[PDB]
Amino acid sequence: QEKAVVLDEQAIRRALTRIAHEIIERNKGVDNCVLVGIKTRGIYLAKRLAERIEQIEGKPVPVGEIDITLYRDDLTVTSNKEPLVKGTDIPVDITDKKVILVDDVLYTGRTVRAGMDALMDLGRPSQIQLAVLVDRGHRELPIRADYVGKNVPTSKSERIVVQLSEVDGQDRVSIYEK
Ligand code: NA
Repeated sequence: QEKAVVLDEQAIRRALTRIAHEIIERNKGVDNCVLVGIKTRGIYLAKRLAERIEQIEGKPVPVGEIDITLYRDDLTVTSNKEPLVKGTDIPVDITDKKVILVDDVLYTGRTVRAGMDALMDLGRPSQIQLAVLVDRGHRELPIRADYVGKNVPTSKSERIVVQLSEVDGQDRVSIYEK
């Protein structure tokens, strides 16, 4: 191989179920919670989390979306990417609510920073928490996940690839060199 599998299909499901239980334990229930996915894959994970939480607790948790594209300022291969928020769609008011941002992979933190800015443009949440499927390290901003599916040690020359059915017809997270 040129890649290694760091979360297989069963492990992604197990991670999400653990995250769902952790959100319930931390918030003592889900009363005023709202899940907001970052980018297409984060939006799909948020919907999966909302489905699990509904199975556990029998209350529906609303799910919204923040659409973001990351750009480099140059022609090089820097992880230092600058986010642009392209759109939002959250179906409920977030003021005085507990918003849980959902990110597929936490790396630099720069996408999560943009997500937080976008939320504050829309309302005044009492809290913003962060759930991530993979934390690969190498923060460039002082950002930490509240809920982590799997910690995956990485170097900056490695890339994480996330496949989910809804987007690839398969669920898998892999790591490659280069
Ligand atoms: Na993504």
